[PDB]
Amino acid sequence: MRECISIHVGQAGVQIGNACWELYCLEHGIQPDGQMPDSFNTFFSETGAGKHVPRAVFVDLEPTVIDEVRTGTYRQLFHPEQLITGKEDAANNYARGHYTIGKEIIDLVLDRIRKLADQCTGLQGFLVFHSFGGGTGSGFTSLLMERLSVDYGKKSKLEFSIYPAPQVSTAVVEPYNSILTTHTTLEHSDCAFMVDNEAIYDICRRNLDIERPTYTNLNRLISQIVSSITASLRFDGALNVDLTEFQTNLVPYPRIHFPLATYAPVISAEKAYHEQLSVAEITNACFEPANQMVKCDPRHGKYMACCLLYRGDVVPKDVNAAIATIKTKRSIQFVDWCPTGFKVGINYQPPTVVPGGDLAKVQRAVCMLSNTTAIAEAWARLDHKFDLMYAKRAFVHWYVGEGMEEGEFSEAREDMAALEKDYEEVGVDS
Amino acid sequence: MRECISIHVGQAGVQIGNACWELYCLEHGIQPDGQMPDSFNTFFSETGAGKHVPRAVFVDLEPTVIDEVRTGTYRQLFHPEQLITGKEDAANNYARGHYTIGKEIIDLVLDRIRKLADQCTGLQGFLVFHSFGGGTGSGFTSLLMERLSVDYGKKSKLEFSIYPAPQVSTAVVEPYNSILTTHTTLEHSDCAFMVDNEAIYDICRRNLDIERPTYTNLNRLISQIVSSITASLRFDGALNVDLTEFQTNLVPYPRIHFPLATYAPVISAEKAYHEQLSVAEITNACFEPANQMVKCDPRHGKYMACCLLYRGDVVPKDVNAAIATIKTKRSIQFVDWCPTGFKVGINYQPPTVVPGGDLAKVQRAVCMLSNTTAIAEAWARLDHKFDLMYAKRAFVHWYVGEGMEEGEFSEAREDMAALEKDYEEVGVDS
Amino acid sequence: MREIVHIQAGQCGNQIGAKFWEVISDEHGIDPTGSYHGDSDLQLERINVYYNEAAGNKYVPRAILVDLEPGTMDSVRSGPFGQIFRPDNFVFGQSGAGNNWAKGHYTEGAELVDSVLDVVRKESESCDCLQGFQLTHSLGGGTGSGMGTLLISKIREEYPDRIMNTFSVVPSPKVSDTVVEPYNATLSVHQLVENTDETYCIDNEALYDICFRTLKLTTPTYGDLNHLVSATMSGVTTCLRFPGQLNADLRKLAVNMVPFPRLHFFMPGFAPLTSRGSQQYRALTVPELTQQMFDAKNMMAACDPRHGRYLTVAAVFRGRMSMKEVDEQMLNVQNKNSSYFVEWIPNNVKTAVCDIPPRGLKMSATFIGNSTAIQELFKRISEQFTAMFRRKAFLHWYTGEGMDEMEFTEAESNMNDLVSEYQQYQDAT
Amino acid sequence: MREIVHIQAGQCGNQIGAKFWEVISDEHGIDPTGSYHGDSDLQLERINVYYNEAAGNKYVPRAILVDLEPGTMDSVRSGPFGQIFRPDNFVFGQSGAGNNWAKGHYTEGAELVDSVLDVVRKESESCDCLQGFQLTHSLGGGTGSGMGTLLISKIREEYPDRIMNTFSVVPSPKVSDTVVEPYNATLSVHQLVENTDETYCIDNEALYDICFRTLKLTTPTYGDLNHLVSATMSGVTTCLRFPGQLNADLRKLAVNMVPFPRLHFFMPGFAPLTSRGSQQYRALTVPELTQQMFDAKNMMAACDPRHGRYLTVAAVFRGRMSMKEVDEQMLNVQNKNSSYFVEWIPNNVKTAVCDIPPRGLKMSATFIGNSTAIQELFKRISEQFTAMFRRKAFLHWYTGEGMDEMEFTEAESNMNDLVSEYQQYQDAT
Ligand SMILES: Nc1nc2c(ncn2[C@@H]2O[C@H](COP(=O)(O)OP(=O)(O)OP(=O)(O)O)[C@@H](O)[C@H]2O)c(=O)[nH]1
Ligand SMILES: Nc1nc2c(ncn2[C@@H]2O[C@H](COP(=O)(O)OP(=O)(O)OP(=O)(O)O)[C@@H](O)[C@H]2O)c(=O)[nH]1
Ligand SMILES: Nc1nc2c(ncn2[C@@H]2O[C@H](COP(=O)(O)OP(=O)(O)OP(O)(O)=S)[C@@H](O)[C@H]2O)c(=O)[nH]1
Ligand SMILES: Nc1nc2c(ncn2[C@@H]2O[C@H](COP(=O)(O)OP(=O)(O)OP(O)(O)=S)[C@@H](O)[C@H]2O)c(=O)[nH]1
Ligand SMILES: [Mg+2]
Ligand SMILES: [Mg+2]
Repeated sequence: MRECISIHVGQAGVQIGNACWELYCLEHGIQPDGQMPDSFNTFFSETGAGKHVPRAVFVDLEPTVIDEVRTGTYRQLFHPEQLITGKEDAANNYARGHYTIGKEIIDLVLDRIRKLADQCTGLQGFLVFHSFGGGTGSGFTSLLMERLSVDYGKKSKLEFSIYPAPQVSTAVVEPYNSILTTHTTLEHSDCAFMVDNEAIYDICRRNLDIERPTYTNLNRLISQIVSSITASLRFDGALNVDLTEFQTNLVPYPRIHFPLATYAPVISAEKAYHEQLSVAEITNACFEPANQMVKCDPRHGKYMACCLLYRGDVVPKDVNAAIATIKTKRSIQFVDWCPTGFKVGINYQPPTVVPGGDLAKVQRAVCMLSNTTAIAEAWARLDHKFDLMYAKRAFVHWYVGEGMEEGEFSEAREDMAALEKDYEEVGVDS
Repeated sequence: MRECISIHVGQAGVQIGNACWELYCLEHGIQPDGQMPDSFNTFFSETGAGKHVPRAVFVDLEPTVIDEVRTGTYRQLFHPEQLITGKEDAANNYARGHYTIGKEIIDLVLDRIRKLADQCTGLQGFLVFHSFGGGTGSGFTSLLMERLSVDYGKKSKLEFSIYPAPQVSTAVVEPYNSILTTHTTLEHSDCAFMVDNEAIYDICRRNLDIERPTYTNLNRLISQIVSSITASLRFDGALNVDLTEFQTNLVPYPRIHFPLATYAPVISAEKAYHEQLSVAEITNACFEPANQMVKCDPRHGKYMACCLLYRGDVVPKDVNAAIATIKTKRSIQFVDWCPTGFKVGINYQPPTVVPGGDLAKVQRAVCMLSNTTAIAEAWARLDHKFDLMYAKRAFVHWYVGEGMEEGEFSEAREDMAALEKDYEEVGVDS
Repeated sequence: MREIVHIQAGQCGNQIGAKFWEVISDEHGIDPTGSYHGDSDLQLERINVYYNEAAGNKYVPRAILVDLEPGTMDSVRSGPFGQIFRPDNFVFGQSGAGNNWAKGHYTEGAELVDSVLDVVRKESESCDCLQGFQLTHSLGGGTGSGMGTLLISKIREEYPDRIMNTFSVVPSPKVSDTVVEPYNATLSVHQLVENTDETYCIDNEALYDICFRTLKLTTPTYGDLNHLVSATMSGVTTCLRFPGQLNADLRKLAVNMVPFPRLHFFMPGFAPLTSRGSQQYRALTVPELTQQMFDAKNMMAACDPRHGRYLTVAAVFRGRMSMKEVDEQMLNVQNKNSSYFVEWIPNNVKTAVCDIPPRGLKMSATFIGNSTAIQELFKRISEQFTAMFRRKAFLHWYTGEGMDEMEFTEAESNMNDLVSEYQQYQDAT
Repeated sequence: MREIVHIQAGQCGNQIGAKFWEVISDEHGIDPTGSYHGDSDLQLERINVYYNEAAGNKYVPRAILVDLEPGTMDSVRSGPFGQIFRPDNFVFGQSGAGNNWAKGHYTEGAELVDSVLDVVRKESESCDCLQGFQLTHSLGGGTGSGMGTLLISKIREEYPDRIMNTFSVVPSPKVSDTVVEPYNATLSVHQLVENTDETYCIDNEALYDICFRTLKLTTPTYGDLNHLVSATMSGVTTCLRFPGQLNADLRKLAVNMVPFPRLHFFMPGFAPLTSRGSQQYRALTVPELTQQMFDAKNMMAACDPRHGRYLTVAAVFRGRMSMKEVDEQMLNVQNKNSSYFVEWIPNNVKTAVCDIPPRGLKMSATFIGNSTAIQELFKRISEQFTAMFRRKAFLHWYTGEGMDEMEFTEAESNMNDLVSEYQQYQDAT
């Protein structure tokens, strides 16, 4: 009834999607062939007799990553028309993603979305997975969002984003891509959940005792967070939260729509046996800065909203108690305009564990979505990075060559300046 | 009781006929020898003991194509007198078809039709299969129609026509043939169903995943459409449509008798397993321009009549619901003089599938016959083509050499000009 | 003693008709062969209203089946109960009418009509005291509409003092089933206004709504729809066929429901109607039944009774129930819904009660409303007719069969006048 | 004879409601199918107060279940007793309100409200003599608060002379369950002040305290909390449903407890409440019960009655007990705690006694206190509202749904006035 459409854009989006759909299948008892020997239905449509198909679109501008899906273990899971590939990628260029290359498949992508949406009776909205740094993740995603805003209007749209790290980059032009896509998507997105690869790696190393975490591990971790967000819709719970509720409770002003995700507990089986994981204990873990999935310092910022989504063997009174004590704590300061800062969800289903996964099986988990003035720091950093390169017009010719105009760069930058000032203004007390 | 006589003219007509009669046999359980180990009877007459003979005439001016039938798998299916061949073809010349070569066998053809018709107790009418472009399909067909109009009067006559493509031709003189035959046949035909090879190829490539579709594939597809049209007469249904009903419901003015056929769903077995094919879903498929079998744009035209023929596991309420939603849709506009634009047929028998065919077995199918002001574009194109060649008198000497007069060319052209204006006039709102 | 002659025209007419026959046979304890296997003597007492008695303890429907195409007839013959019908009472053509009113009324229908008429006359002569005729058909096609109207015209001419009632399946507002249906309906209505004594307006749109919303049928089929219609039909004649406490008949109902001759187009309704699971959670008392009867969602015509006023309402109750209670309910509806009832017809609710309930139920009700809101339907048809006729669209299909524009025009005018008349009484104080 | 109509809005409303229904069924000897399997004729005598009698010896709750999301409804249906409810009385949307009052009151709720209203009207008409309506919901969410208030408004308009009572789960002081809950509460209260006759304020903070401290439940669950609420609820209507010695009802209680129209916000309480092991070490005499009733730790609203004064207190006792003793106890509490009772309402304790005790207990008590200390709660909400509204935080979520600042402002003002009024009577001599 309450269907959710998932869109996976570019390598990051697709690979994360692989991890998400693998998890969903295990959670609902769906085999890699679509068969199972009613809850599934928000994520899977059902066809004929004994087959379930993801309510998903996977898109990339090059064939390689999606070709893996096609030839892989879950080849039978997806219908061929929901796996969309072009010929040439966006080459870390927003312009190519948004204009030159993207305009060739946008119509196709949207057509398939329309077909998906036509088989929904109670569409809740869209979950869009992508990165800030890639030409597809940045340029194509922005394009897509624009179209969706026009064709679907006030339907809720949510983003999961691989936000660039402070000192861990892949591409040189990441700042450009990040800035432009943020500028173009800002007025079209209702809430965007930032996540940072550096932070997740640290978590893997520190909390899971993994010497060398791979992208796979990160993807798996992300899948947990996503599951927590949608478990309230896929399962029965004591106290429930739906996709429409987040943007109401986490976004205080239209532009300030960047909450951050934190998941607890992340432990190995060897380490789990010597610990009893109470609600208080996991909440405390969450509210400590080292377990955050963005490399930023909340102690230097203020909280504007916290949303805590508990799952498994969890009792409301206990949660209340846990929260109360965290409220007292010196390291948790909230903005002065917000005496009520907590939204709490509690679901009965314990977190499901992927066979051969890095995480141990626990009776309880929690996923916090929190919005903090500390994010301003990241924006400031990104702006600085942009400034350094743009002052020399480094790489600019590429963007212009793909049909972008130089004035649009300055436009993007000024918009981001404004955004930065908005955060600052919000920060101060009345 | 309600007999239907099929006439297959020239290569296209004959080859399509092969595909049609193959399908009919499979549908009624008739073997290639005419034997079966009561519904058949509208298409097959019955003789002596354990043999059924098609109510058909196959005609071509050269022996080669029909010789295949004679020597082939269904040699025993047809009586020798219903397979008619001359010696020399019409050489892509309407004149040769209509006059020089055609006048030698027309009497014969008609005599055999008379014999066929004499064994009918409730003749519904004639189905004529041919092309616009060939000398036989154009010239002979026109001749035949004229004679039939005289000898049978107001008996319903229906045409299935391989209309020439915009940018895919075989012959150079196609425009001439098309124009003259349309001119000569116009006042003698009640309704003619256009179909275009380019469009079918696209469908085959896009929807059936066939790299290289052959004429055979196209023929098979056509056979499905024809079956849908006649299934209401060959089987029992909930709500029925007969050959006389189409011309009433699809032809608003005598000259505007060119409805277009669209069939759904056209899928492979591999693609069919991941889809549930509801009435709404197939109707939507039909009403999207990419699945049409003429390369034209309905979004740029207006609908004057739509007739939807459903078959198999289909429920009237569901159909009503489907249609209602399509009515709302922006991309479906109807002419202002037509508040009621839908005629709906529903038959119980699912579409039968030819062993070794390209189409998957489905529980439901639908065949839309729709009449659109967008067809005017095609006519305009054809006229332009005619004009370019005629201005130089290119190829004209051939036609004159076969006894045609130059004045008749101009006559044909002016008639088509008038036709074009008629469509235009119809187009505008009151 | 009060024979009814049943006539069925076209696909719709024959499908509904068959269902009706099935319903009736079950009620009177008749099996698919025509043999009585019932329990009680009351089931046979008035069996002659619908059945002729043949030799060897068989009963045969006084039913005539008519169509210009044979397929439907064949289907009927092959159906459960197909063998109960008199073989000579199936009168079918070979040609069809091609969804064309003209073909049904003037051409193909004309060629077949005499054969029908001959049978009809014989049937009439069979009967000791013919009450009249019931015709089942659509207005939207060619045979049911053109041929049916022709049949009506002839029957009326022959037997002007007998009652002519019709169960007409009317075009839907949201979607059309045929392109020319406005023409076919408009023409048909012209005939009906002058030649029928009462017409039950049944609309498939309403029926689907009832089946989906009230009966909780996810995917209703035409059979199911027909069943509802059959139930209504049986309800209207129940007081003629079984003993009751306050007995109605066709004449009485007409008298009560038709204050002016042209205003004889009813919105029929049936109560109760429940799901399979939902029936255990409620008792079928008379007030509940009454409540079910009086609302827009339970009307079988696609028009809201709250958009007009009721001129009259006839309620026919079946089962053992208290007359006082019934009367109270009738009073109550009038009092509380005062604004939906015309003020110049006091006590405009008529009540009939038949002691024999239908099978499976302890009580049921049938509603016949003569509401000024039905004018909406007519208006829609007029509009649709106009839109097409002003541009002479499809006209050559009808003129080709010998029809003239004048006939069309007159038909339109008549329809318009009826609408005006309806409006006048709606607005009168 | 005195039908009550039950209405449930949102997740909270439906969870409490289900528990309440379970409690009631057990009391009246009704099993999960609706069949009576009780012992005594007194259990069925006044069964019509909460149940409609269906066909075949079944009883169905006069209960309407409403939500903008279906999951909760589904859960209810799947629960123990889920099958007792009338299927047509579940009215659910597909969208939700996204924890937004505006969506519940003006948008999504608006789209669903008519369907609810239709059911409600029918239910009302079922009843011979409707006492009125009881609504269970929260003030902090979007559906229970916005949709619920809308429903109340319409119901009151329709039936202005019937009693409207609410069991409202109020936001907690220490921790908020949602970020916008001050907005949602404030708006809701605006409606409640004008449109309800009495409102029981229930707070989860108090409930948890009771469960942990008094009931000795280490880890109480929402079910347990709901049980307490249900017990209170059943207590308030006990004198309507069973014979007693001094009988109360909803009207009488309102009259006794509400001296001025706006001051109708009660702090409910229930006694006795003991652990599993601790119950053997004490006798349930009336004085003990009284003592349990009169203290801050046993109040289900998060405010200390010692921070204000009691305007009135209603005590409802169930079981076989001595009236004299009860009266003595009532006198005693008044005399000894004189400073906590307003001096200008003499004998401000009202007593009711119902002979039928609840199951498992020989006697119980239900307390309804109208205390000026409840103003604290309102003040907190006002403060929280102000803090957010002055910076227009989250405002675009509400204004985006068509709401204006003026509405907010007015609501705030009304709340403030109520607080002032409460203060005035607290301070008066
Ligand atoms: N968490 C996570 N991050 C990834 C993964 N793959 C790539 N990234 C990050 O995504 C960014 C690179 O973007 P891609 O998704 O490869 O690029 P793209 O979207 O295909 O864009 P183009 O190739 O430029 O068209 C870098 O910041 C990577 O660290 C993954 O599997 N998991
Ligand atoms: N769909 C389809 N089209 C065909 C087929 N065979 C030929 N055509 C089309 O028919 C046209 C050529 O006409 P033919 O039927 O071969 O010519 P003809 O009628 O035999 O006329 P002449 O040989 O000139 O006497 C071209 O547009 C071809 O593309 C077929 O099997 N299927
Ligand atoms: N309720 C009901 N309606 C039907 C049935 N069959 C057809 N209809 C409705 O009747 C109309 C057409 O009826 P149809 O039976 O085709 O008339 P006809 O006169 O026999 O058609 P024709 O011989 O002129 S082509 C359509 O609106 C259709 O929806 C049926 O079995 N039950
Ligand atoms: N006592 C009790 N309180 C509850 C229960 N469920 C929720 N609550 C309380 O009610 C408030 C939210 O109620 P909820 O049911 O979410 O309202 P809603 O209006 O249905 O929520 P929505 O549809 O707008 S998102 C919270 O303060 C929560 O603590 C319950 O079962 N019992
Ligand atoms: Mg890439
Ligand atoms: Mg040839």
